[PDB]
Amino acid sequence: NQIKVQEKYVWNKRESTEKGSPLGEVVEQGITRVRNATDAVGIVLKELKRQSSLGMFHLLVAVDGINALWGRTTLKREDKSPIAPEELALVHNLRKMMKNDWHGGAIVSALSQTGSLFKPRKAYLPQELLGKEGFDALDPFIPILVSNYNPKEFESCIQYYLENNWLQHEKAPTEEGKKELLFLSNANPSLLERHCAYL
Amino acid sequence: WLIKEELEEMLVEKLSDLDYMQFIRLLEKLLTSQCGAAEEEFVQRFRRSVTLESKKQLIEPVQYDEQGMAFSKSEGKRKTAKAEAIVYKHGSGRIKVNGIDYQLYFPITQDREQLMFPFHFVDRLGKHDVTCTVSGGGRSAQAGAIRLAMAKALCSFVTEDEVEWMRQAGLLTTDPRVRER
Ligand SMILES: Nc1nc2c(ncn2[C@@H]2O[C@H](COP(=O)(O)OP(=O)(O)O)[C@@H](O)[C@H]2O)c(=O)[nH]1
Repeated sequence: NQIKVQEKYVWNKRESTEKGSPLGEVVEQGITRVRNATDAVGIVLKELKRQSSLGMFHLLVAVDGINALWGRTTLKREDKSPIAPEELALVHNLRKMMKNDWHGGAIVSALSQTGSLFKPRKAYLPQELLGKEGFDALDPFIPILVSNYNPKEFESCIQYYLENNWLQHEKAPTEEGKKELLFLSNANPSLLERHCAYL
Repeated sequence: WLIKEELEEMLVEKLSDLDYMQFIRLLEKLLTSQCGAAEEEFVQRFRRSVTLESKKQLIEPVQYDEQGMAFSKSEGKRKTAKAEAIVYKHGSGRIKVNGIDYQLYFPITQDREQLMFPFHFVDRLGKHDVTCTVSGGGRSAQAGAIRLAMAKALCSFVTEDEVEWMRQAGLLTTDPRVRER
């Protein structure tokens, strides 16, 4: 309700959002009539990237699996031909938000090979996932590394699981059980969690 | 005790089974009494030898790399998979399989347990670094070959009792079960 549009948006000859209306209306138009859902997302982006520059608010753009925007799709036309990511309005309107042509906020993103298309299992570095186009689009950017648990983090995670009584095997609390957990997961948080799920 | 045919060969005379029993009974009676050195040698003329199968376990030598770190190398085989492992005396439990961390090279937990078995058995988890190169076969054949190679390399840094225990656990034996025609 505080944020207000700055242009008349025409959903249909009958229905339009007048200048100065609260942003929520646009969102509601996307939630009520799905026909205008995709048009309603872009408008939202167009407002937020603009008004944040004016200084009304700080904006955080948090995109998980950002590597999907400059990759390939598994979507097809009716002629069984491939569709590129830029052909999608939802993906085309989200790339504009990744460009640093606005101020008053920060853009945070996290790569993910899980669910990625046409990538090998062991590819995890920025270029391998992003592609040339993705790296060029994000360049310049600050990369931050996320590693496996160090001994302190691993011990704290197991102490949390023991404090929630989530490790029911009688040997898991013992030190030998902890060494075996450490070896079998190699301190990887996901593998450790999955192995602790059925212990 | 010397077998019947060996007594035949030494005496250069054929003898039945009952008279060989009788001779062995006399020899045992002589053994029971306080036989002297001459009698002990006379008995030893009639007692052959045998051997064991624990000294035939080869313990590889310890080599040194350029940095001065001690290590030991070995080979293992499982089906068509062939593994070549290097175990360092000191380490932090880092295993590199074809230059790749083991939890990445072996997604399946069974293979990671196979790699864990050798160190867990002798309680040296997190005390050694391993660099191994495997080729051929599938995931399970590769894991078994790596386990064999790494156990054969680890035999160099453990006590002879631990080497025998690893042998008796079936860790130092190549599996001969292969696909049949
Ligand atoms: N229904 C409707 N959607 C609009 C209207 N204007 C903009 N949009 C949507 O909001 C988004 C705004 O992004 P935009 O800057 O215009 O990108 P571009 O015009 O395609 O180059 C567009 O992708 C449109 O889908 C409008 O007047 N009516």
